[PDB]
Amino acid sequence: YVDVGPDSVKSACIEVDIQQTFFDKTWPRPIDVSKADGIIYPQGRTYSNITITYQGLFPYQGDHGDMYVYSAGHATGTTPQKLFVANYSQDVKQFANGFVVRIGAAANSTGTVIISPSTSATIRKIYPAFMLGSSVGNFSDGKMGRFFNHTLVLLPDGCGTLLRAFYCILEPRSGNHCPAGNSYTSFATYHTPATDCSDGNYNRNASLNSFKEYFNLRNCTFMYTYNITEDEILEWFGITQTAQGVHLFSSRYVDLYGGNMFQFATLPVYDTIKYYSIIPHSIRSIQSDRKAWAAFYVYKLQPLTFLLDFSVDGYIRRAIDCGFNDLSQLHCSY
Amino acid sequence: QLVLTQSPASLAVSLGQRATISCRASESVDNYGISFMNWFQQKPGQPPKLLIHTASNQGSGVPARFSGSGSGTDFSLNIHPVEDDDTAMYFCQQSEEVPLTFGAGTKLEIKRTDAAPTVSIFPPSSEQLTSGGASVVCFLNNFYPKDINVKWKIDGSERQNGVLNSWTDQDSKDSTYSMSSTLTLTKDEYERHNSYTCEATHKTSTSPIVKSFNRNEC
Amino acid sequence: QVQLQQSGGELVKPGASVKLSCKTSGFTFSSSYISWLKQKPGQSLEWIAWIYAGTGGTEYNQKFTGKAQVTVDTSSSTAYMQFSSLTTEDSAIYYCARGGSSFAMDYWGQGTSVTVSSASTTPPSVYPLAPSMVTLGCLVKGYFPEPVTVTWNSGSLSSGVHTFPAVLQSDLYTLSSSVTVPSSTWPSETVTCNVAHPASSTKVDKKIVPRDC
Ligand SMILES: *[C@@H]1O[C@H](CO)[C@@H](O[C@@H]2O[C@H](CO)[C@@H](O[C@@H]3O[C@H](CO[C@H]4O[C@H](CO[C@H]5O[C@H](CO)[C@@H](O)[C@H](O)[C@@H]5O)[C@@H](O)[C@H](O[C@H]5O[C@H](CO)[C@@H](O)[C@H](O)[C@@H]5O)[C@@H]4O)[C@@H](O)[C@H](O[C@H]4O[C@H](CO)[C@@H](O)[C@H](O)[C@@H]4O[C@H]4O[C@H](CO)[C@@H](O)[C@H](O)[C@@H]4O)[C@@H]3O)[C@H](O)[C@H]2NC(C)=O)[C@H](O)[C@H]1NC(C)=O
Ligand SMILES: *[C@@H]1O[C@H](CO)[C@@H](O[C@@H]2O[C@H](CO)[C@@H](O[C@@H]3O[C@H](CO)[C@@H](O)[C@H](O)[C@@H]3O)[C@H](O)[C@H]2NC(C)=O)[C@H](O)[C@H]1NC(C)=O
Ligand SMILES: *[C@@H]1O[C@H](CO)[C@@H](O[C@@H]2O[C@H](CO)[C@@H](O[C@@H]3O[C@H](CO)[C@@H](O)[C@H](O)[C@@H]3O)[C@H](O)[C@H]2NC(C)=O)[C@H](O)[C@H]1NC(C)=O
Ligand SMILES: *[C@@H]1O[C@H](CO)[C@@H](O[C@@H]2O[C@H](CO)[C@@H](O[C@@H]3O[C@H](CO)[C@@H](O)[C@H](O)[C@@H]3O)[C@H](O)[C@H]2NC(C)=O)[C@H](O)[C@H]1NC(C)=O
Ligand SMILES: Nc1nc(=O)c2c([nH]1)NCC(CNc1ccc(C(=O)N[C@@H](CCC(=O)O)C(=O)O)cc1)=N2
Ligand SMILES: *[C@@H]1O[C@H](CO)[C@@H](O[C@@H]2O[C@H](CO)[C@@H](O)[C@H](O)[C@H]2NC(C)=O)[C@H](O)[C@H]1NC(C)=O
Ligand SMILES: *[C@@H]1O[C@H](CO)[C@@H](O[C@@H]2O[C@H](CO)[C@@H](O)[C@H](O)[C@H]2NC(C)=O)[C@H](O)[C@H]1NC(C)=O
Ligand SMILES: *[C@@H]1O[C@H](CO)[C@@H](O)[C@H](O)[C@H]1NC(C)=O
Ligand SMILES: *[C@@H]1O[C@H](CO)[C@@H](O)[C@H](O)[C@H]1NC(C)=O
Repeated sequence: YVDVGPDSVKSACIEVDIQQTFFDKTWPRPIDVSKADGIIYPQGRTYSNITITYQGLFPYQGDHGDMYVYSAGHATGTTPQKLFVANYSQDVKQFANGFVVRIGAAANSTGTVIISPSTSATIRKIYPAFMLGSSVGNFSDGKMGRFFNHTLVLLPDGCGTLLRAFYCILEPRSGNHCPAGNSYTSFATYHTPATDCSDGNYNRNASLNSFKEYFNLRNCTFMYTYNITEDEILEWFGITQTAQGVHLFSSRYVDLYGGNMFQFATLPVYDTIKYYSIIPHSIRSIQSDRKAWAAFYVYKLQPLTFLLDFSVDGYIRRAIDCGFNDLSQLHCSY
Repeated sequence: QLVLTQSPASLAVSLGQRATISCRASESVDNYGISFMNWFQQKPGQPPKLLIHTASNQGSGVPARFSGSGSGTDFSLNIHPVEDDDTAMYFCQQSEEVPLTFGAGTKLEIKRTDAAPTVSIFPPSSEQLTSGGASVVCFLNNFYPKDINVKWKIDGSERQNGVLNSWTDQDSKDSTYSMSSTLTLTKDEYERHNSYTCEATHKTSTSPIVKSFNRNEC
Repeated sequence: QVQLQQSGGELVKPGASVKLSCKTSGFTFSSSYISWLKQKPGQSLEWIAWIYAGTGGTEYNQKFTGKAQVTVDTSSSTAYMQFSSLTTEDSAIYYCARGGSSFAMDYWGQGTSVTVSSASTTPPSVYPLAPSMVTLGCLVKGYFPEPVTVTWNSGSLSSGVHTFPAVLQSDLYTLSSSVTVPSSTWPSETVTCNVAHPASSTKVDKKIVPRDC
């Protein structure tokens, strides 16, 4: 197994306040495949200046998906306090065929800081974190959201300048507020901008260290790091699984401005991924420096027939979900 | 791995005055003002007792004369007014990082007026003499201050080997100390000398405080 | 009342194992931390491990990983610590305390004495020390292991008693105990030294009688 660094030496976990109702907003961003939302590029062959019919894994037209939001944590003036999160860790969802993710759509526009709904701020992109695995259950106090055996964790870090992917056993820790300890509400990750995100010194392990406060990492088969260029550009992220492993897709390298998703990693994860959950993250800022973080949207993939329209440049810029209605079926037959 | 250094190692305070013990952590214990620093008192033959938790909160039922303060790396325990039952060891202890660690401890002694030792010497019992050994025992009871030196003399000449000394901790009511000294010989060597003498030097007198018996005289 | 009742002292040979217990009362067991700690005479305390009784989750001092295992039985509010591969360095008093993680240890057991030695158990020899107040004495010599308990007149004589810490020399302990009584009280009335050595299953009562000449 891989060395993933020392365990947390902290005697306890940070207290976590779950207030789902502050995170239940209707900020609708549904799939529009006529703009090629949520399209993974067909693998094995490229196409150019042509319209084809293709069977693959696609979102359905108009799917609202599931929205997730991250928030600044509690703070009194200069002192951060409890984390502040939604109930995402208890909401385990079925992986099925995988999913695609709309990231940073609201960035640059005016938004709310969540924890203080009247305080407004310019929305900034934030990356989602995921927990995926093949066996789930409950923590000792009965709360849902526990992943057993080897679990895949996708965890951004470094103030959004890297992504970590690792496959380890998650051993819940036993200190106060930890998942096998006293007064457990939810696990969460966090970072502290004042000491984690000044210029030229981004802590590449802030989020990982906060994760290690809730779980000891055991028998880790791999830990991969992917560097991220910093910007406010919206992007798409996807994940599927085949017998060859878990496949990670992004728009960033090949189609940064257009959103087409291409595979950038294959993970040696060969147990069938059946469940996933969104890992809550809370930003430990002081009151006067809270930011607004853009919501991310997850949409499930299913085997569907799409008409795909490729531009001269080779990119998909328009598609048709043929099974949407009778008229769409005939459009796909040209 | 997190090391707490206490100061001072020991201190002596009069009744009613302030005792101040400080603890310094090698790294910062504080988390934005709240520090998981505890203070304990331990009396002899007893488990520790919690005095202060989270730096400045008093344990349930702990007298108000014990108070804690500090943040970051520096903490202090203040005892005022000091009382005679406060003679004990005091430990700081951090509960922020694993492994939980204690300080090495501070011994608090109570100052009182000087008290000369009461010295009693005992020849070997006949029970022990029938088993072939012979111990002479000197008790030096209820003295202050604690510094004392005891020499054994046998026919005027000092004897160092075979000597076992034991000291009590400061008494919690009269603030005095006691000492026991046992000189063990074989029976044969015991009956080859007559004069057995326990001599104590202590600040309450210029000359040593002797105590003797002659094996012949009862 | 809040009670942490620890099991009796043990003498074991190097390499052996011991299981210490701590039976608790008077507070909610299932929601508290139980810690175990080690203390050598004259030294500070060393924290070994904790367990959260409600879940069985544990945290260990890595110095003691592989040698200590703490468990609970929630139905009897009892905490246990299994110690294995014992060394003479493991001889100490062991405490259970309620506390652990960020919770200060606020209630403590009385302590369990663990001696790790290959030396053989030896019962004490009890010798009377006979010579206004009068001081009498009791010399308790040549025993192993600790502890012995010394009382006077079955505990009814407790003022003016100084019982001194045992001293070890060549794998045998020696302690002494002095009692000072008014001279009108002895020898006209009885003064007796009561010595219990549990490790050797021995109780000695020694009446102090005046010397004959
Ligand atoms: C922030 O987060 C990041 C995660 O994103 C954390 O990163 C993790 O950081 C820890 C450090 O704390 C790293 O652990 C260290 O990993 C290195 C990996 O080094 C590679 O090369 C090793 C040596 O390479 C040469 O030599 C070997 C032959 O010995 C050759 O085979 C190679 O080809 C090279 O020529 C190699 O031995 C390592 O193999 C590892 O993986 C394979 C496959 O799984 C296993 O078979 C092995 O058993 C081993 O697990 C590895 O491929 C290790 O080298 C480090 O171990 C050294 O240091 C330890 C510290 O005491 C010591 O206990 C070890 O015995 C070993 O010491 C020996 O080797 C040194 C180097 O040669 C000598 O200098 C030394 O004298 C001694 O002889 C250690 O395990 C993680 O790798 C890293 N994880 C990731 C994913 O990056 C980071 O910790 C976080 N930060 C904080 C602050 O939390
Ligand atoms: C990209 O693919 C498209 C087809 O999907 C190509 O577009 C069209 O191809 C037709 C083929 O019949 C061309 O028709 C020609 O029109 C001229 C002008 O009348 C005539 O002289 C020829 O005989 C023929 O009929 C047409 O020019 C071409 N473009 C359009 C807009 O229809 C296209 O060429 C491909 N390449 C690109 C766009 O770079
Ligand atoms: C965690 O928080 C989420 C967010 O509130 C909770 O999800 C919500 O749960 C309710 C009840 O299950 C859902 O209502 C259902 O909606 C469907 C239509 O979508 C309807 O047909 C059902 O009859 C029912 O009314 C609600 O939609 C859902 N909202 C979202 C955004 O998922 C969830 O229950 C919480 N879980 C825990 C364990 O706390
Ligand atoms: C938030 O605001 C930033 C700053 O304007 C936006 O970044 C900008 O995004 C546009 C469109 O993606 C980029 O324009 C493109 O530039 C390339 C450069 O060669 C060009 O080939 C394309 O045709 C297109 O014009 C622009 O470069 C980029 N600017 C920076 C500084 O990164 C961002 O998109 C906004 N985010 C959201 C969610 O609206
Ligand atoms: N922290 C934070 N993150 C966000 O992502 C965020 C935020 N705050 N505050 C506001 C906000 C707004 N996001 C969105 C998303 C979609 C629509 C939208 O689709 N417009 C509706 C209009 C609804 C109506 O008024 O009828 C539409 O469907 O036309 C609007 C706002 N997004
Ligand atoms: C997969 O994970 C499960 C759950 O953590 C493991 O089952 C537990 O194993 C421990 C170790 O003996 C037992 O004490 C628990 O009682 C088990 N729990 C259950 C619900 O069975 C299981 O061992 C793991 N499987 C593999 C192959 O590693
Ligand atoms: C992590 O992997 C190690 C093996 O590399 C597991 O340790 C073994 O556990 C088995 C029981 O299934 C023992 O019989 C072996 O003696 C252990 N060691 C080895 C080298 O096999 C360990 O159980 C794994 N951890 C978890 C949480 O499953
Ligand atoms: C976990 O808890 C949920 C809700 O309390 C319950 O419905 C479910 O059956 C539990 N799962 C297991 C494996 O006990
Ligand atoms: C990722 O970025 C860090 C920060 O500059 C750099 O040190 C590291 O070498 C990069 N790793 C890769 C694989 O590019």
